Amino acid sequence: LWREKINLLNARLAEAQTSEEQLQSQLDLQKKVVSDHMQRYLQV
Amino acid sequence: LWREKINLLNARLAEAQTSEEQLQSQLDLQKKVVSDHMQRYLQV
Repeated sequence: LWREKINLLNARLAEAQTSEEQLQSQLDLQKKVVSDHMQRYLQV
Repeated sequence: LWREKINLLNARLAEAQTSEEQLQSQLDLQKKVVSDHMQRYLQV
């Protein structure tokens, strides 16, 4: 029963980690967009 | 013994939060460097 629980928790953990990675990529891209708007605010 | 455990884990939890906040402060310091270079670009 502990091994089946381990497998289920592994599945949940993998889902969480994939969400983490995708959110990380999105956060970095939004930082880049922030820099672009930042230079725009500079020019205007 | 569980009360002692609770006290030690309260002590440890504060330390982890402090390390988290220190890394957050480093992130904010990087953004502050960004803001200083910003303020340079405006002048020039």
